[PDB]
Amino acid sequence: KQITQSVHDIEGLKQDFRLEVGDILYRDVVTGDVAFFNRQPSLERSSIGVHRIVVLENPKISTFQMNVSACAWYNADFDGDQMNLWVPWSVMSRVEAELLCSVRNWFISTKSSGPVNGQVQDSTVGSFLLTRTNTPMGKNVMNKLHAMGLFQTTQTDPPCFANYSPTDLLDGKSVVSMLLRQTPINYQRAPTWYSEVYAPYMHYNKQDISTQIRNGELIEGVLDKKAVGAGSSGGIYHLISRRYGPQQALKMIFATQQLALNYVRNAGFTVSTADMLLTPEAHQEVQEIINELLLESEEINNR
Amino acid sequence: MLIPVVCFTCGFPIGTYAAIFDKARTEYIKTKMASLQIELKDLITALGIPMRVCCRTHLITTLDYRKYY
Amino acid sequence: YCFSWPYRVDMNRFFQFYNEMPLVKTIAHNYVIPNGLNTIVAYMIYGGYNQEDSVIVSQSFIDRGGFAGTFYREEKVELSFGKPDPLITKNLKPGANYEKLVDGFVPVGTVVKKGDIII
Amino acid sequence: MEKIFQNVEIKPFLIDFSNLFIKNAAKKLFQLEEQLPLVPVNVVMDFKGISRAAVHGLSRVLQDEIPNYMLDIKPGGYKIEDSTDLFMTEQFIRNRINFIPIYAKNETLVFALRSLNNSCEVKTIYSRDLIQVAGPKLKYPIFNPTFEIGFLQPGKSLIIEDIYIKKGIGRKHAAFNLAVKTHFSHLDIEQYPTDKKEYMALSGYKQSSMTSDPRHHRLGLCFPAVPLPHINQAVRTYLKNACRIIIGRIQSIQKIYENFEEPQPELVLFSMDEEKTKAIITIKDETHTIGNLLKTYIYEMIPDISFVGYQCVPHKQEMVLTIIHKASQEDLITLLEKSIQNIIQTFQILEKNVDELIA
Amino acid sequence: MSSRSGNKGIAALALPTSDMPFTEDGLQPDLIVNPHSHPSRMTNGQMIETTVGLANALQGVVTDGTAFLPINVQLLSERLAQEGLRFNGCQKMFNGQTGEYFDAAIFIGPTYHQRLQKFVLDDR
Ligand SMILES: [Mg+2]
Ligand SMILES: [Zn+2]
Repeated sequence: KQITQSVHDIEGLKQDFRLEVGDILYRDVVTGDVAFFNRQPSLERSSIGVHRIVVLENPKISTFQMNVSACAWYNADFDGDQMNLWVPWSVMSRVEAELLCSVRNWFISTKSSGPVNGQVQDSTVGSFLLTRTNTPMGKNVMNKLHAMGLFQTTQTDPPCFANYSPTDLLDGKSVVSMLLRQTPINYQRAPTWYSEVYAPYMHYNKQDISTQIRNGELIEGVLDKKAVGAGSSGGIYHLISRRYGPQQALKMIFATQQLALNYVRNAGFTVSTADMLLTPEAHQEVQEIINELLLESEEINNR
Repeated sequence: MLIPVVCFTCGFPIGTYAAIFDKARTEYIKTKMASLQIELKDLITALGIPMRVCCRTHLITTLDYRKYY
Repeated sequence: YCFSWPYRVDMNRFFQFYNEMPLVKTIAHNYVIPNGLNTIVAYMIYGGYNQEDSVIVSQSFIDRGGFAGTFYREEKVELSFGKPDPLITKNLKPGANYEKLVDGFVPVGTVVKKGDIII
Repeated sequence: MEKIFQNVEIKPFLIDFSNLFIKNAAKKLFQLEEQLPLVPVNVVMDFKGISRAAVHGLSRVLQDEIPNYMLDIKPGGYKIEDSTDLFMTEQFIRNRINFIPIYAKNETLVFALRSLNNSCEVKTIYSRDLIQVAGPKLKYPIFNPTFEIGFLQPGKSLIIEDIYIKKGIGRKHAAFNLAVKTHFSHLDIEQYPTDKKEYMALSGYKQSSMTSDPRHHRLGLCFPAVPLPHINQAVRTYLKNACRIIIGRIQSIQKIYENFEEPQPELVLFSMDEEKTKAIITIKDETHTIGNLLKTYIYEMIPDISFVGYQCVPHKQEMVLTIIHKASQEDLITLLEKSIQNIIQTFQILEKNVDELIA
Repeated sequence: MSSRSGNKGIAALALPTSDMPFTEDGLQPDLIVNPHSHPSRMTNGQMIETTVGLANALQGVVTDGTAFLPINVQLLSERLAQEGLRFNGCQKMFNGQTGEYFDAAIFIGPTYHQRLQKFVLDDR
């Protein structure tokens, strides 16, 4: 109360319900408040960023929760890392936090001028699975119900599927284009999937080895680390930032992340011990290669 | 400290047969003879516990505090 | 952590109720009591909640006692023991409960909170 | 006419006393020469002409969204005396007792545990030591007597006086979990032989789940403790209760729908621009069961829908269902009401078939 | 939480029983571990432990997996096949939230896990 110049606890207010104009109320943090999020050591300019608070009303949760794609700002992982969080309470510090220190300002690295954020891990491999031309089940198609279900969690305005029958089939490139059309960009680059070391073996699909986007329509190629990966200069999120703003890129990273995650929700992705196992014929081939290296070492000894 | 009342994973009540299983396993090991390498596949089946990876894992691996203390 | 845990008074010591022998044991477990559980684990992507070394856990597995246990803290103070009388007033701790005190101490079995006074 | 719920196999899990070691152990421990009063029963149900959303919703409800009973200790019921065992803490024993599966008609039963080890070695407390002092005397036991509640060191006691029957659902605490999953398959999708190296990395089904719409399902659920002489009645009651729980939740959502002419916090309607109306329904503490059912039946009722989808974010603890359709608010509400009526009819048919089949 | 291969992990999701994925036999995980946690750190001992423990649980045995003991992952996978499972430890699995099966068979099995005594209530 500024008339008394005194601070009063909320429990001791007998008839102080006259919260009069000019006095300062200290209220709880609500969803939508901005907070400074800091991981130490603070080495980068993005080691402190301002995030919009989402209050987790579950009393059993006591962790700071963040999107996995926001970890690139702090060089953080979830193996036990701790980060400091303070909510600006002053008006000047809150205006500053919103306008200046928001993490949309650190989407492009000051150090390298490239984008910092992008898809990581599941969203990188889930974007490839979504946008690949063929699956082991045949063509990489989904029906209208599953195409709609990919956009359930994007938190954006969902596209229109009214022109699709229930039995109509949609490609993963078609549903991706439904999202990228909101921020149309032009991209043409080879994917990380296509590489010359792998090329002599494996059948590379022609539709997969050249990623092309025209006005937000992905027409060929897969989306992987080259296009959607974090720190990929010239990727789709760097382009969205250049044309529409770093805040749009952050919203597009989240939306494409949801599409990739909702796709693997049906595709499934796993690793097995048999994934690392050579066939008995290939194990003999590897043994013969090493015997060649040992003989070459042995001849050097004889010299 | 004991075999759990239910399977930790699925909630099937393995503690219904925990005591019978412990005693019967001790006897069946004592006839056979590592001790842990003797197969309890048929012993667990007789108790009515199904071929569930989770239920048979927690049944045969849970440490009994009375055995160590 | 210590088979004499209830007799001992410990600080920051966690006693886990349930322990399992590993299904794939090693020679070390012949000499140290196995601590941990043979959890069923699926190596899979499930909604992106286990990324960057995170894990999705079964809530039922938590409720059923998996990795549950008791954490202990010791409060030792040295000298008289007794609940302060209202005559002290001024020197009393601000906002402290000062209740739940019998014979100068909190009774065994009482749930204490941040505002409570113990000993 | 067709029966949605087709044949069912009900097979209890029984102890095999043909095993010498099992018979000897049961005789030496509990003097048990026969089956326990309550046995786990594996129920394998076949469903035809029904969506996967309805069958999986039934499975989810029977797992952890059906009201269920468990034994809990009232505050102050764990008597701390000088002779209490120091290893059987209230937390450990309460966890043991909570997860004893009970089959209780009556909620007004209170049990007591009064165990004292006067002998020179460790005495194990069994579930038979839970003596009942409250309510009507149990003609049939509600739990098996073979559970190991704990063990007492020599000279130690354990008194637990207020062991009452608590009600709840399993998604709030797993002690209320009812059914465990033993099988789920679709009978109208062909399967590869997955022992082949070429197919061992795939699920087995010859249709991608992103395009398949299976209507013939096999659902196998195990119930942990039903009385041995009354297996079929218990299974019937479980299935009917699940169906009526689903119907009741759907009818709550039906009430929100019908009250649309008056503003409600849980239902928001817009007319966006192109004759499209956006309906957003938000129900707190609603799970994927109802959301999936609603999305599936709205989609089946409006195949040309602009968009239908739900999100159950693990935080915010709510179900948010968004319907966008090229129709007016009243016409959209009519279609949504008719889809809800379709859901209710499906589950009422399921309940009738449950009565018809198990009998 | 950590496994015996040193792969630490922070638990951030508690799903109910009905929300967890389950196999065609109803086996569901206690922990869901990202496959992306394997390839970089090369914790293949955890994979082999899961493979062996899948057959250990079905045979009702506990086996010695000490380091430098002879290892043949091909024979362990053949043992998995002999126990009635696939050559890999992968099973047909269904999404718990929707009931839809994953197109890929999911590698699921018993891996010994430990609770590291760093508690979030102590840290926060
Ligand atoms: Mg770290
Ligand atoms: Zn189990």
